[PDB]
Formats: sequence, structure tokens, C-alpha cells
Amino acid sequence: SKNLLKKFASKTRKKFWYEGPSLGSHLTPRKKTRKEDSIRLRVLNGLLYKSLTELLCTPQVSQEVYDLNVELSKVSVTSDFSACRVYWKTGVSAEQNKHTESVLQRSAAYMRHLLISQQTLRNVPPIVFVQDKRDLVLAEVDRLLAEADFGPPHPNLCGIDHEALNKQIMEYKRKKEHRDASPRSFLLGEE
Amino acid sequence: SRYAPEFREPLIDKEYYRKPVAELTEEEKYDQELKKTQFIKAAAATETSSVFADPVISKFTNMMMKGGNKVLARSLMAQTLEAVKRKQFEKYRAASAEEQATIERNPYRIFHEALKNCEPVIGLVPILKGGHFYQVPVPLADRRRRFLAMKWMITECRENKPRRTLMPEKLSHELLEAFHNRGPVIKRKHNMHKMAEANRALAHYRWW
Amino acid sequence: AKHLKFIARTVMVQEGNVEGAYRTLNRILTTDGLTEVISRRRYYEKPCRRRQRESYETCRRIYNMEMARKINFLMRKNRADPWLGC
Amino acid sequence: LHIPVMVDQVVHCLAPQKGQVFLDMTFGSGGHTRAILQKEPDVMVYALDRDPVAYAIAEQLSRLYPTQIQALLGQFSQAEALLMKAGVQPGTIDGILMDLGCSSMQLDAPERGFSLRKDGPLDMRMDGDRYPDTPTASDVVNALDQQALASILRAYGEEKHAKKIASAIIQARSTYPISRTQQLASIVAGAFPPSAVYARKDLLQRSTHIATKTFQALRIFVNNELNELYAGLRTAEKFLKTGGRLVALSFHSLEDRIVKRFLLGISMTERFNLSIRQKVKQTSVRAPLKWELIHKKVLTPEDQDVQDNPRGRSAKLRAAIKL
Amino acid sequence: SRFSLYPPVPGQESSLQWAGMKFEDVPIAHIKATYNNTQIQVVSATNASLARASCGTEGFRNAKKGTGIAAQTAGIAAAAKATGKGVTHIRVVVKGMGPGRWSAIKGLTMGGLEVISITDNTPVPHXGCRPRKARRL
RNA sequence: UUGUUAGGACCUAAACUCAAUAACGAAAGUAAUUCUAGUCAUUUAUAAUACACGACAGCUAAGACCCAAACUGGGAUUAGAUACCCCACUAUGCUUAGCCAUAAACCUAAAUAAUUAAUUAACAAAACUAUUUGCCAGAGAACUACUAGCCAUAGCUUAAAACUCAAAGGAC
Ligand SMILES: Nc1ncnc2c1ncn2[C@@H]1O[C@H](CSCC[C@H](N)C(=O)O)[C@@H](O)[C@H]1O
Ligand SMILES: [K+]
Ligand SMILES: [Mg+2]
Ligand SMILES: [Mg+2]
Ligand SMILES: [Mg+2]
Ligand SMILES: [Mg+2]
Ligand SMILES: [Mg+2]
Ligand SMILES: [Mg+2]
Ligand SMILES: [Mg+2]
Repeated sequence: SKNLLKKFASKTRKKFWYEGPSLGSHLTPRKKTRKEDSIRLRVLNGLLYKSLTELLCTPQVSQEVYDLNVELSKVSVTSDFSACRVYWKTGVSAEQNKHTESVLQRSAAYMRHLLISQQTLRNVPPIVFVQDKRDLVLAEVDRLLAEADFGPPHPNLCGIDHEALNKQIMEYKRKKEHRDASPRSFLLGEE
Repeated sequence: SRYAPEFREPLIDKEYYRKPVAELTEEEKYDQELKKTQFIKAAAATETSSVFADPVISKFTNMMMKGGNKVLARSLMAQTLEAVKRKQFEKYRAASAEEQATIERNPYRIFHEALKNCEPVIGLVPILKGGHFYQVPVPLADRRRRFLAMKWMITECRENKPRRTLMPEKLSHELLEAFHNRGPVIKRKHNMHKMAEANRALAHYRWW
Repeated sequence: AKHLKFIARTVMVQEGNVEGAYRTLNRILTTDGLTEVISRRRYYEKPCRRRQRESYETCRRIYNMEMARKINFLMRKNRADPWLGC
Repeated sequence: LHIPVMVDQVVHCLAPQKGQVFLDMTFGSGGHTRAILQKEPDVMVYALDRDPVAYAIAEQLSRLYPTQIQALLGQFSQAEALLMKAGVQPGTIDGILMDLGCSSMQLDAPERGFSLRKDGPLDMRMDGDRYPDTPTASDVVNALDQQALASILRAYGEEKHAKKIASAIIQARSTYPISRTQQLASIVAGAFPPSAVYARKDLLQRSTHIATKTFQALRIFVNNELNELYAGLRTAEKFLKTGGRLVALSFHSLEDRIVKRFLLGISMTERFNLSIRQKVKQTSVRAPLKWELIHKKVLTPEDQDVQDNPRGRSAKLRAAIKL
Repeated sequence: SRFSLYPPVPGQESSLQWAGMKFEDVPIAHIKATYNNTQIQVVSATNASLARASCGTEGFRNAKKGTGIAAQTAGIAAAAKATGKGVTHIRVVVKGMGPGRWSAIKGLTMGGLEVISITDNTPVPHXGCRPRKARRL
């Protein structure tokens, strides 16, 4: 009789859904921007964010990776869908991050297998693990700072050039001291 | 440029070409075979196989040249090196046997260790955020770190010297003072680093 | 207040990995919805506002879950071309 | 008569006491200076003004207190030299009172040209015969082009209608010289229809003339009060004792901004946004504050009192201690 | 034969000790992480105050008082006072969801204290007091 | 003041998760738990000048008071800021009696029984037949003037004309 979902069913149907049995060219393993592509890539980034967190903090990948307990900063797939860029949260310790980077990357192939096997995502492209460049720079600006040595222990204000205006005044003081488209032509015979 | 992108920079290392074939890494061995089917840029007028050619000093010469006067700029560098060699020989002869050991009389080695003492690890980039100019601590590359040391030297001598002193006499007196970590060019490095600590928390504004 | 302390929302640190334990506690609170609940209790959401948000989030979850099904369903046919050249 | 407005707040803020040296950079009629010398008869005070008439008033009033008040004549910029000629006797000044605006005597007297309501020559110059070559408002209106003249109205008078008002002056001066205050008022009131002559109601809920902004603009430009004020506050800080209390009264926003920005470490140089994407919030500073603001909180006089002195309605009292 | 995330059940007998004390005896580090100030207090298992700190007491002011690095300094300060009093193991009950929620726990670790567990006690009313009105921006 | 209390009091106020549910009721509205009372048969549609209801705000008297909060005061911002932001605190939101009778009270869908083909103005929510009542007749003037009724008195319901215009309005 009264359905709360009716209010927003038609609005969310153009924002979060497209019609027709068409899959994108990118989504294949091997142009003009479309709205369906934005939907087809937004949902994958959410599924992979949900599904790639069910591997890092779960025991399937490995015992060391399970112990790593890697939370993820964000997941973002390329528009071409050639590969993925799984950003991961990066602790302050640079050395540990370097080791964690290598560990995750080695299991990238197996992690993909785990998702593809479970059937959450049928055709997942190769995965990558990247460190946020912002985080790396902030760490580097701290490393170099520690290494670094600090050594041994009026008219223009208001906006009117009062001086120039005074000269202009003193200088002045020195001087002081729809019709042709009708059928008329056709109906007369002027051809 | 009149060179097409397919041209390769020339390799002017005399020993590299005459090395025995087995002494070359296969990566280097592969490049040599590839280069046989490529175009090579002509060598620069100042690019030679001379054993006395130092890239760092040649670069420092070009940063002093004004209006393409290479003869004058090279003469100024030649006079400087000599003024440094003559200044250390005087000290060496007028020093005890124990002190004589420490004294360094190589001008080429005083120049390189001088510049390296002036190089700064971190620099600053000027940024206008919300209509206010802020300079954020940046980590300097190997190229930016080297350029700043040479630029700071050529600017202390050009400007902050007496009117009748000459560049071979101010530059020689500064390479040696930087060589001992006492000069004003070193003081510029210390100020740059000290300011970075002041703006330590303002690096977040970086977007590049 | 009348319950027992240190049973609810408590995690134990393993081998002095205090960061790993904190990361686990956050996933527990986020999964149970406490994080979202505490976020929205800072200010007051009006009853009409609350209903509009819940109806939109429900419809967004339906269309998202349905779009996942359609991609997964249509991704089975995603394979090397068998009739290359025709 | 014009009672010194908000003098009680100044007197309490200054707390004039024996053995303290004070300065007044705007003696004028001397009402404020006399109030400081009444609370404490043993206080030491120095007076200054740009008007030779005002200086004579101080010299005449120096008989009342032979050494407690010291009279001086000159601008804010020339104040440092005048106090330097005296020597180090001002030295560590406990308080500098920088009241602003036109003197009660200056604007009450029609001959001085400050009053548009009365008919007098268009002098509008606080300086008297001390400098006879200082251009008057008559020279300013008759000499400057629309571009220059409009900027004076827009920048110093906050004139909303700057191009129309400026053009009327340029046309009127060509027809006849603009030499009288009422002549200029009619010229400004002629750029618009007759309805707008007396229409611009104020926050007071009292109507005002349409050329009040032109007289304020010319008053500040002829005497360059704003630029000279920038140097007066800077010289007061130099001559202000550490722990000394500064007290200023700002009757319009332009002077208030310089006093408001100065006492909070902000700079008048700061560029201006123009009602597009202003970052009041972001959805920092070179150095910290250099003052202990006894009364950062500002207020106008009481509305009942304002009726008695409408000229002082917008008086904002800004008090600070040197750091 | 595995580690249990679940705290030793109170009232029973367990095989886990820390410096010869049971779980019920380890001192507690109460961290209140708000959006402006992060306070920290350490108490004994009998509810006796041992250390106290906060971004404000360390000397931060205004918006600096509510940063991650400000809470880290406050945690290091609380650790040092507690370490002097004779504390090596702490149970971290972290109330609040502010910026220095984690940083305060990191400072305590940097200060030489060994956290054995982390509890969360952020107040969650079950229906309670009407929150203040939404801010318009 | 603050933090902790596996200390005491309070029973004011409001009912997380469940709820990704779509139930109950004429509508308004209603979801912490328990118990008591309780919804039900007129063939069906069709009612006002009658009767009984009717969110929130508001009024009347006596209480309550954790938190929220018109107004007001204080602080910022601004050319100004009677605002947006910060802080404090009222009317008020609560209970018990009575009044008030208004909502974008909107599924912007009167009810009921059929049909899905011999049917695209557009958009929304596919089209369409029959029955009964209500309502509409260019826009503004006009949720207005006057009239009558009303616990309503700066109120509600009922509701014009002069005069002005050649458009107003809906969808794409
Ligand atoms: N730049 C400047 N330098 C010096 N005096 C100035 C000045 N600008 C304005 N004045 C003077 O300062 C006074 C401000 S109005 C008068 C206030 C004075 N305290 C009194 O009791 O009368 C006037 O006398 C005015 O001529
Ligand atoms: K509706
Ligand atoms: Mg206010
Ligand atoms: Mg109340
Ligand atoms: Mg109605
Ligand atoms: Mg409703
Ligand atoms: Mg109405
Ligand atoms: Mg009516
Ligand atoms: Mg009526």
C-alpha cells in the first residue's frame, strides 16, 4: 500500500544502474566516456575493497600475511581495466613498510586466485600494491631532516598612489597658476 | 632540436671501448650491438676523452659564463685552481712535518669536497595557499642538491666581495673556507636546513 | 554500567603487536555498526531526514547488489574469442 | 559643545597615575586630554595635533597645568621628529591616545569647510596656515579625473556609486569652479534623481544626505589621514613603554581596520577578496600576537548617548598593551 | 593451543600472567579521545590514580591541542610518570573517537609500557539524550 | 572545572542493534519489555447543515526538567551581519485536565468492480471501461474584503468584486 522505497527507487535507478545486456570493452582481459562505465567501475572498486579486505585480515592468503593484518587505504581499478592499484595503509615505520610491501606483492597472484575461486569476482585482472606518494614524501622529509645538520648552536597600502595623485593635483595647480521568407517572390513569379 | 628523437647521446669513455669483450656486462654488451644500427649525436665541442676533464668543474665554469664568454670563464676557473694550489703550497712549506701531512694541495680535490660541504639535503618550494605564500619543506633530488651548491658559491663571490678583489681571489678563498666548513656558503646551507625544521609541519600542502 | 567490565569490545594483544590488535578492534566496531552510530550521534538527525537516508541507502544497496550480479553473470562469457576472423 | 566621547572608557583603560608619561597624538579641542589631567593632577602628558588652531588651544591650556601637558604641532608622521626634538622626555610612554576624526571646533566652524550642512569655503583641511601649499578639497575635486576622483570616493568614502558621482563633479567643475561646500553637495546630489538626496537611512535609523560619503572621502584624502595614521600607530608602538596601554577610537571602518589589524598582528597590506569563494572556513601566520588586548571587545557608544553626539556613533574603542 | 582474542573470562582461572599478575590485576590506561583534547589517565586495579596527561598539559594550544602528534606526546608523558610509579603492563580502555585515539596508544608504547589488551568504551546510548542540532555550513 | 570509580542516588527524558523488515491503524500516527482490555460478519459504491477524530507549533491551570532549544545576552565574522559558526540561558518539547483544528495533513493516485486487446502528447505511476459522489472553468488581485459559524480575539473554516494583463501555467 505505502512503500518507503518507492520514493527513491527511480532516482537510484539512473545513478546506480544501467539497462541492457552489454558489458564494457574494458572489462575484458584484453574512447568515448560512458555513464555505464562509471557504474561498472564503481561497483568493482567496492567489491574488490570488500573482497580484498576478506583476504588480508583472513587466513586464506598465508600465515605471515594473516599476521600482517593489512588494512587498506583504498582500491582503484584502471579505466582500461588492464590492472588494479590496491593502495594499502602505511605505518610510520619506513623499514617495516618496505618489508610489508614485498610480502604483499609476492602473494598478489594467490590473492587474486582466492577471489576468483570463491566466485565473488569472476574475471579479476592483475593486482598491484602501492604506497601513497603523500605518505612516502612525508617520511622522506623526516629522514632527511634528521640527517640534516643545523650548524653550530603607505600609498600602496590604501591602494591609491597618494604621491602620484598629489603630483597630478600639484601639476594641475601649476597650470592653474522575417519578411523576405514569405511567399511573395514565389507567388509573383520572380524565379 | 635538429636531432631527431632517434639519436643517441655519444659515449666518450676511452677505456670502455677498449675493454676486453668478456669484461663487459651483457647489458652493456647488448647496448653496443644495438647502437651499431642507430644514429649517434655528434660530440660537443667541449666533450673530449681528456684525462683532465672533470664534469663537475666544467659545469661550474658554464654557470659563471656571461654572454657566451667561455674563454673568460675558463680563464677565471684556471686562475682559481692555481690560486688554491699556490695558497696551499705556501701553507705546506711554512708548516711542520706533522702539519704537512694533513695539508691538501690538490685543487681538484679541494673543489669537489668543498661543493659537497655546501649541498643541502632539503630545500623549500614557495606555495600560495588561500592567498598566502608558504614555503614547504621538500626533499631535494641529486640534481637540485648539486645545482644549489654551485649557485650559492657563484653568487657569494659575484656580489659579496670588495670592489677591487677579483673572482680568482674570492672564489679561491671561498672554496678553501667551504673545504673547512667555515664559509658563508656553508652558512646559507645551515639556514636553509634550520628553516625546514621551522616549517616541518607544513609539508602536507605538497601536491606534486 | 551494571554489566561486567573488560568483556565487551575487548581485544587481546598477541606478541606485543599493539597495532594489529587496534586494527582488529576497529574492524569489530565498524562491522557491528558502532562507528557509524557514534558518527551520526554527534548531531541530531531529524526523523524525516533519517527516513529519507535509510530509504535511499536501501535502494542503493539493492541496485548495487543487483549490478554485481549482472556483471558476474555476464563475465562468464568473457573469454578468448573462439571465432576470431569471423 | 562636544563632550569627549567614550572618554570614561579611555580614562579607566589608561589609568593615569602619578609618575607616568602619556602622549596624545590628536589633541584637537583637548577634551580627552583634559579628562586625563583631571583624574591625576600629577600625571605627565604630551599633546600633538595637525591643526595650528588646536596647538594654540593646547598652549592656552598649558597655563592650567604648566608642565603636566606639553603641546606640539604636526602630523602623525612628524610626531616622531617632534618628540625626538623634545628628547627622551616622553621616552617610555605609558599610554598613547590616538583618537581619530575631525575636531569639534574644526567641523563646527563653517569657515573650515568640513561641514556640508553649512556654507563655507571647501577647505576641508585640518592643517591651517602651517602649510599653505597643502591642496584643499577644492583643488582635489577640480583637478582629479574621474578615475582618480572616483577612487577617492570608493576607497576612502566607501562610496557605492563612484562612477556616477565622480562624473557629475567633473562636469560641474567645467561649468563653474567648485569652491563651496554646499555647491559640492548639490553636485553630488545631482548625479541621482531628486528622490535620493536625503534617502540613505543609516543604522541609527536616522536619514542622512547623499553626499556624506564624498565629504568623508575628501576629508581623508586632503589630509591623507589613513596613510598618516599607519605611521602614527607604528610610531606609538616604538614610543610606547613595554606594558604600556594604547587606546584608540575609530569612527569609520577604514581607520578601524588599520587599528583592528595592527593590534592583532594583521597587516593593512593584506589583499582583498570580493564576495566570491571567500575562505572564511576551509571546508598559518608568520608570528603570534604582539599585544595583550585589555578590551579586544569593541562597542559603539550607547544609542541614547549617540543622539547627543551623532558624530561619534561609530566610535570603536580598541585597547591594547605592548608586548 | 592458540591465542585467544577474547579476554580471560573474569572469575575463572587462566594460565596467562604478565609479570606475575593476572589479567584482573594489570593497571588500566583510560584514554578519552575527543575531537579537541586527548586526555590520558592510568590507574591501578583498585582504582588509584598513578599518571595523568593530556595535549593541554603538555603545552599545546587551540587547534594544535587536537592533533595526532599532540596525543603522542601526551602518551609518552603519561608513560614516563607511570613508569616511575612502577608500571610495566597496562590495559588500554580507549573511550572516544577523536584524532588522538590511536596516537595516544602509540605514545604509551613508545614510553616503555606494554599494552596487553585494548578495550573500547565509547558511549553508545540505547535510544538517551537528544544531540545538539546539525551545524549549517 | 577535568579524568577514573566492578561507589551511592535518581527513575527525568528518550527507546541502539534487530530494521537489508514493510506490519498495524480511518487518517493522524504507531516498533524497549510484560500483563489486562481490544480490532471481526452491514452485498458493494455513494454524506452534511450531524457525530467522533486529527502531526508540529500555540493558548489555559498545576507539575516535571536529563538533554535539546525560538527569544535574549555574550564572543567571532563582515563595508554592515538584527544571520550562517562559538558559548550561556529561557518560552517550548514531558505529565495531568481543556482548548486550538492547521501541514508539501502529498502515493501531489476519490472509492468500487472489470479487462489486458480488439492502447505511446510528454514526463511520472502501462492503458482503459463502468457506477456514485465531490470538485474545476484564463492569470493576478486573493490562504484578501464583506457575511455567517466557532472555547478560536494578531485565529480557523466559508469566500467575492472592482481593477490590471494577453497571457499565466505544464512537459521536453
Ligand atoms: N594625521 C594626523 N596627525 C595629527 N593630528 C591629526 C591627524 N588627523 C587628524 N588629526 C587631528 O586629531 C583630532 C581628531 S578629532 C578631535 C579629538 C581630540 N581628542 C579633541 O578632544 O578634540 C583633530 O584635532 C584632527 O585635526
Ligand atoms: K509527498
Ligand atoms: Mg549576538
Ligand atoms: Mg526550560
Ligand atoms: Mg486545509
Ligand atoms: Mg504524513
Ligand atoms: Mg492558512
Ligand atoms: Mg482570512
Ligand atoms: Mg472574514
